[PDB]
Amino acid sequence: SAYDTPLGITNPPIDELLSRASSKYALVIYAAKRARQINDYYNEYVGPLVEPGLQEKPLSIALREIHGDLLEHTEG
Amino acid sequence: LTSIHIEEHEIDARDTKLGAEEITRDIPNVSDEVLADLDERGIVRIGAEVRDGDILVGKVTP
Amino acid sequence: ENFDIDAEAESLREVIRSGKGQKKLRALKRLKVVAAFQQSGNSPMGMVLDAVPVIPPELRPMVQLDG
Amino acid sequence: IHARSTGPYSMITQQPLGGKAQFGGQRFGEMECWAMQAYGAAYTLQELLTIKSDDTVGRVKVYEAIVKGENIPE
Repeated sequence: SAYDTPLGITNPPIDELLSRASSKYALVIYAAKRARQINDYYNEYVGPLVEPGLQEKPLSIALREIHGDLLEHTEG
Repeated sequence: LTSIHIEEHEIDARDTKLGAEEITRDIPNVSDEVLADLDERGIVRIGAEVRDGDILVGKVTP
Repeated sequence: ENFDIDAEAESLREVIRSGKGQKKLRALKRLKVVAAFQQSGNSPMGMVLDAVPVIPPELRPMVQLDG
Repeated sequence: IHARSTGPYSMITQQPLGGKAQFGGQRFGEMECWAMQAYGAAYTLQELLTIKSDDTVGRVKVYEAIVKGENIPE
C-alpha cells in the first residue's frame, strides 16, 4: 500500500485519517473546530501541537495533527 | 486572429424635481488623476485608454 | 364568540356514529377542521381581522429610476 | 470571465446583483444545493445560502473577519 508521497491538500492521506475519527463527517468537524481553535490561538487557546510550517494554514495543521494522534474527540 | 471589439456606453442628463442633471468635468469628490483623461465638456478625450473602473462621462445629480 | 368547540367536536363524533353511509363522510369532512381547533393553543377568534397587518415597505418598494 | 470577493449589493433583493457588467457574483442554484447536500457539506451550503448571499450582518462581518484573519462568524 505505497503512494510514494502526497502533495498539497491530499497530504495527509484520507484513509489514514478515516481510521482516527468515527467517519469523514466527524473528521470534518474534528479538523474544523481544531482549525478554528488554531485560528483563535494567533488572536480556547491550545496549539499548535505539531511543529507548523513557516507560512502554513490551520486546516493543514489540524489535518496533520489528527493523523499524528495528538487529539481526542467526543461524539454528542 | 486579433479582433477589434467596439462597445457603446450611453448616459442622459434627465430632468428631476429637485434641480437638473448636467454632463460637466468638475466633480466634488474625485482626484485630478481620474479627470486628467476628461476634457472641458466633461467626457474622456478620443483615444485615451480606459481601465475597468475609470470615469468616462462626468455627470452630477442635484 | 357564541361558540363551544368541545360540544361541537363531541356531537360530530356521535353524528358520524349515528348515520353511517354518505352523511357520515360529510360529518367526518366537517370533523377534522373542528377537532383541530381544540388542541390548537390559538383560538378560532383570530380567523376574522379587526386590524390587518402591513408588510415592510422595502418588500413593496417605490424607487425612482435613472430619469 | 467573472470574479467577486465583495462589492455592491442590490437594494430590493439582499443577494449580490447578477451580471458580468455590474461586477456581479454567480447563481448557486437548487441543483447545486442538491449536490452539496448529497455530499453533506452542511457548513458550506449554510455559508453559501447565508453570509455568502442573503445575510446583511454576515456579508459585512465575513469580509472584516477574513481581512482581520479571525474565525468566520456562525
